[PDB]
Amino acid sequence: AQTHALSNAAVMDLQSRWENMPSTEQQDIVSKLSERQKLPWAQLTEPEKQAVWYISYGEWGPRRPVLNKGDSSFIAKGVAAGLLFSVGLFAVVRMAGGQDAKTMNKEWQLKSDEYLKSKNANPWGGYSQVQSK
Amino acid sequence: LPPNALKPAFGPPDKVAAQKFKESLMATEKHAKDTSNMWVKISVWVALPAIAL
Amino acid sequence: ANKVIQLQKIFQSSTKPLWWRHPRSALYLYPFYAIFAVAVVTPLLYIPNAIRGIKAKKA
Amino acid sequence: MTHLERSRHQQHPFHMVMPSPWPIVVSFALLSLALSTALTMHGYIGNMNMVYLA
Amino acid sequence: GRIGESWVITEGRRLIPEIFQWSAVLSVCLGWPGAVYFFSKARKA
Amino acid sequence: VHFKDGVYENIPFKVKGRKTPYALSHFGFFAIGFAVPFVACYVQLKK
Amino acid sequence: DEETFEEFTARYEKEFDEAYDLFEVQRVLNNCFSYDLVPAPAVIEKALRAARRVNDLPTAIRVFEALKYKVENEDQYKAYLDELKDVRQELGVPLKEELFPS
Amino acid sequence: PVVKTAQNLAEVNGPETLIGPGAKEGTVPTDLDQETGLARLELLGKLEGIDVFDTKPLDSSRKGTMKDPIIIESYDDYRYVGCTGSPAGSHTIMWLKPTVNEVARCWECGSVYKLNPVGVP
Amino acid sequence: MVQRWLYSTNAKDIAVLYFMLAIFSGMAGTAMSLIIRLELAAPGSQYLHGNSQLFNVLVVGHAVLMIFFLVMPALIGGFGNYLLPLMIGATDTAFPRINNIAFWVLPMGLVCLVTSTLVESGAGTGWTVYPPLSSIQAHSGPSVDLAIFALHLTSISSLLGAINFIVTTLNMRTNGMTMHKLPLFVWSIFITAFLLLLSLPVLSAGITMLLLDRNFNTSFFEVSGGGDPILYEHLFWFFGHPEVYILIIPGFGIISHVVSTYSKKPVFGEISMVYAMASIGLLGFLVWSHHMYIVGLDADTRAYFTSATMIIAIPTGIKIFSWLATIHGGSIRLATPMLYAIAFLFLFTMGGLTGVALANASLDVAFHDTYYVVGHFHYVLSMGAIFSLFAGYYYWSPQILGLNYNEKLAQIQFWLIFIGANVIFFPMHFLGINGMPRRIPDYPDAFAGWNYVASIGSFIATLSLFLFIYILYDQLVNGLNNKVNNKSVIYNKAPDFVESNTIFNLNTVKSSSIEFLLTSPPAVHSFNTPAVQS
Ligand code: HEA
Ligand code: HEA
Ligand SMILES: CCCCCCCCCCCCCCCC(=O)OC[C@H](COP(=O)([O-])OCC[N+](C)(C)C)OC(=O)CCCCCCCCCCCCCCC
Ligand SMILES: [Cu+2]
Repeated sequence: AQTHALSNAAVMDLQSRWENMPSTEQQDIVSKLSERQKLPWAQLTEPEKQAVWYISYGEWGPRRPVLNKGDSSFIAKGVAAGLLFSVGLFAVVRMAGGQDAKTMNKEWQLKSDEYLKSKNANPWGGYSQVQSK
Repeated sequence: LPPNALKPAFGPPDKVAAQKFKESLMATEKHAKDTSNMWVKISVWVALPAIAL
Repeated sequence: ANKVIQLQKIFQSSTKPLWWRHPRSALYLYPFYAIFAVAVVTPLLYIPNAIRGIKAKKA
Repeated sequence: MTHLERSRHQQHPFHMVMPSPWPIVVSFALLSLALSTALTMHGYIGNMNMVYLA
Repeated sequence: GRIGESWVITEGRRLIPEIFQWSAVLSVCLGWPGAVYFFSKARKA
Repeated sequence: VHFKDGVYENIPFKVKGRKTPYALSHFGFFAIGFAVPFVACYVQLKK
Repeated sequence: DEETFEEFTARYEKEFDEAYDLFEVQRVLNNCFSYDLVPAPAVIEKALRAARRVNDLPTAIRVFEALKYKVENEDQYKAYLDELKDVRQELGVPLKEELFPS
Repeated sequence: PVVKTAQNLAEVNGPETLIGPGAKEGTVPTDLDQETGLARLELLGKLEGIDVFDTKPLDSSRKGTMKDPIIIESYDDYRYVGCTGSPAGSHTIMWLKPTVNEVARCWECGSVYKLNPVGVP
Repeated sequence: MVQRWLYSTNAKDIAVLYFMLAIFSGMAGTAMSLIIRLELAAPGSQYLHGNSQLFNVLVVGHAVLMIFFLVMPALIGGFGNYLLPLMIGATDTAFPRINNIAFWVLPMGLVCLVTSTLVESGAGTGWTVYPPLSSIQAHSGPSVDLAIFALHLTSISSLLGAINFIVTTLNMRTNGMTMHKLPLFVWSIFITAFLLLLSLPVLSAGITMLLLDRNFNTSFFEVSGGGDPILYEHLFWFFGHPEVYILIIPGFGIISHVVSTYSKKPVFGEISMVYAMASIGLLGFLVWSHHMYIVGLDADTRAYFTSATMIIAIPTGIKIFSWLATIHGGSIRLATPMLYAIAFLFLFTMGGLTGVALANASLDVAFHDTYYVVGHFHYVLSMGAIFSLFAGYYYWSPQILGLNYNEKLAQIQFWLIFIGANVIFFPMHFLGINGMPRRIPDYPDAFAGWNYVASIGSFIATLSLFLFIYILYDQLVNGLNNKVNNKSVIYNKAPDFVESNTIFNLNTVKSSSIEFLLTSPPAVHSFNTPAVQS
């Protein structure tokens, strides 16, 4: 019946949390808002303009971005956990396998670089090839 | 005569496309027959004696 | 010929598989594959069962 | 009646083909032939008649 | 009426942070192998 | 072929049935996948 | 690329002339903002008049925000100031002084 | 049960009910009623002036407003038809999803479409 | 399930079978390459005590399954038969028995490879089958014959798939679609069909003569009789070079589609890009012997081949500029398929330019048959196959099956697999530039740390794949619960920032692909009346 100055709990509820209220009074409130909008503006009050802007602009549903309200923190935590799990699994499997190599030890590398100096190989480079204990 | 409530898939009317398609079919058949006869004639004329030689 | 239209009508009336053309041949060929191929592929892995297990571990 | 059936079978030149076992049987035949030839040319059994039957 | 820019002001103030950030990104992406080389006993250190 | 709703028939799975809560089949998929590498390693050598 | 503004401008006013509802208004507004062509104050006034005809002030809020930030335009301001004040005080659609301090 | 002449396309019931009588020896039968399959439905039609699978585009020139929305004939519940502007190719290739109850619009083209199916029981 | 699945004749019901086979093969191959990398972490027999033939057979299986058994059924077969007939609007593809026989001819290839690896003989001649190493002189046993039959059946399946694609595209295309407005992915798959058609017979014949040489006590290419294997290696390279384009071009099509839809703008001169792919496909045959600079052919031939390679490089750069213009000046939503596309356009481009540098006639003296070439092709294989498959899955999965996926899980998965792939494949170029050999279970003690970092990256990648299969499980089990809540995005298209959300209810999913305008997957024989474009 073209109610005037709809100053009730509905407008503050709409501006505070829209998705929370159970998607049933939405039709009634938008119908009332449009019915008011049929008549000339006559300087709409703050809650009504805020409500229609909130309904029409977004920040909900379709306008909700792929990035949520802080799930990037979850993404970072998950990727950190994934790296930690991968490195731990590789460490434990390599420990289980063990090492059975008779080189990479210091004496082999020192003898190798001694022979390299004797034969004068790679003078303008790195004579040290150890890479391990 | 099967029933049809509104239309029996009439589609486009009987335009000049019917005789165009008939002419295309007869032209294709005549072309095939003519090329077969001409190839047979040129084969029996020159190609077959050359092949035999 | 004198049997094409009648056979087509019978096939349309009786929408059944096997196409009605070679039922005896199908019944002859169905068990042959199971009898032959399975019994010839079982040795392929049955015989090397004792052969399998060559670790060839060296230290 | 004619229009609906013409539209439903016109652009559909593919029959409602039954559960035809042709692909599985032909694949089975090729695999049997391949493994039989591999086992016969160089393997444990030099049988020739049954691979010919395959 | 050429209000404000004078392209140079906003141009520099906007690209300089971006080019610095990209240079830092490339420096990290080239120094992580360098970080591995430093951390590993490359010189028995 | 027109008797399927178009929801879960596109996968050879079945929610209904206590034989497998999509866990026995998923573990079996891991098993059949990890068969070839480990058996290939094991047949001529150790894991 | 050597394209006249007058033809597309007149197309815009002609489209807004028969604005039965908000759908064609929205599509034509999106098309106008699709080009690099910065809308003239005349087409903006025509768009606001059509929005008044279809009675949706939030559409006016959206278009005002778009005019405020559509392209850098070397960060021109006084052009935006006049292009907003003329259409604010031509008839009166008070919307900008509310969403900003909220 | 027996051969059917099927001279007219409005007297054939059952696609497989017609095979097409032929000739064993003598002269070749004419390509009118001797074809196996639904090929006769198109070949005899195009012999008499009936085409199959029309490629004629809809009224691209008409904008299809609410007063006179364009009409597409499709007895199915749904349809996949759209607009490409007034000329052949003007804007991005696009199509709509018309339905029996409500309507759809071409967005940037603004061409309102409507689904018009034939009457069904 | 046998009555409808094992005996299917539907492209709709066979695309999912293709996908399942592809994912199973991919996960098995990743585990097996995990084994390969793990035994190569340090010099010595850390995990493979002797039997280098076993390592060689493992390498052959890895390469063969990656090339012919994993990616070919996925984007060529699996994506083609579920996208091309759907985009056309035809109810069903022509003669689906071709698709069924192409599908069912795969698995015995897998069983023959597994039983060939099981026996002591094995196929340890590399994925290449260059003679006489694959003949009875060196490698005996049925393993070679089993691998030959496996490649033959894969080739037959690929040929049948190309047959179906060609006939569907050319004979029963919808009236609305024409030559001048045909989309990009179907053009890509059609050009790939041309290349596959013109490439399969040479491999078929050459490998048939190799089998005949192994059997008939003869030798056409082996020296035992006067033959030369160089001719067969020309034939094999003539087949192989179009193969990478075959596996990369549908990737180009899908990447073009996803960037065009995610930029909210149309394509940038579709005629130019389709000309680019056509030129690539036509020019792929001019470098038949560009991979074999090592012999020492005439300088004019080498110059001609390097000129052909530098000519081939141009359309790829033009197409890259085309994507760059497509993404330029458009709205951007940072959704995961866009992340895959960006990773592609970066790393694939870097790999391709490195290959262009390598394409020099005289530069094979330091890089050919080394770790540099493996670092080269691993780049492009990962970008155009792995990431392209991930993008296609995360881009059509919500509609082709109706089941959504966790966006957070997708993001973490992309990050993990991207960093793993980078840290795996980057050091391989440093190994190659030194001049290290290839296909050796044991290596000198110079580049141990690079092998260790490759191993840890491989573990990261396999953990990422485990997370990915868990994501598949979660999507298959909790799609309904994920749709209702905010765990995933239900509209890949956010409304334009001029329009209200209430009008958006009628504007849910609008793009340039028909299957997106479809509802939940209907019955197989859908599309009662073909679509018409005005
Ligand atoms: C699909 C192509 C593909 C893929 C994914 C891979 C994956 C990997 N490859 Fe391989 N490789 C080849 C194609 C591929 N490779 C080819 C053709 C050869 C030739 C053999 C030769 O040169 O002689 C080869 C050879 C080859 C060698 C040569 C070994 C030797 O010299 O003998 C090495 C080792 O250096 C190696 C390493 C790796 C590693 C660490 C991965 C890791 O990335 C593994 C971890 C996996 C990934 C990070 C990708 C995920 C894979 C999937 C399947 C995802 C599943 C889901 C979908 C598919 C949707 N590869
Ligand atoms: C996905 C598969 C794939 C793809 C897409 C490619 C793409 C390319 N490849 Fe590669 N290649 C392989 C897979 C692939 N390759 C495999 C498996 C081998 C065998 C390894 C083995 O034998 O073990 C191989 C081997 C190989 C060799 C020989 C190395 C060897 O194996 O010993 C060479 C060099 O001639 C080469 C070059 C190229 C080039 C120039 C491209 C280009 O087409 C890349 C296209 C992209 C670009 C070129 C980017 C566009 C560039 C610009 C932005 C313009 C800049 C340049 C100009 C001015 C035009 N490839
Ligand atoms: C050699 C390997 C090194 C490895 C070093 C690893 C460092 C640790 C990981 C850092 C990864 C950076 C991205 C983190 C993910 C993320 O959420 O980024 C966005 C956040 C935004 O903030 P938020 O995390 O959402 O929290 C908001 C809190 N409110 C708003 C309520 C006050 O914004 C931020 O997180 C800050 C902005 C990101 C700037 C990136 C550039 C780099 C400089 C960062 C400087 C601060 C952080 C580092 C300090 C030591
Ligand atoms: Cu090549």
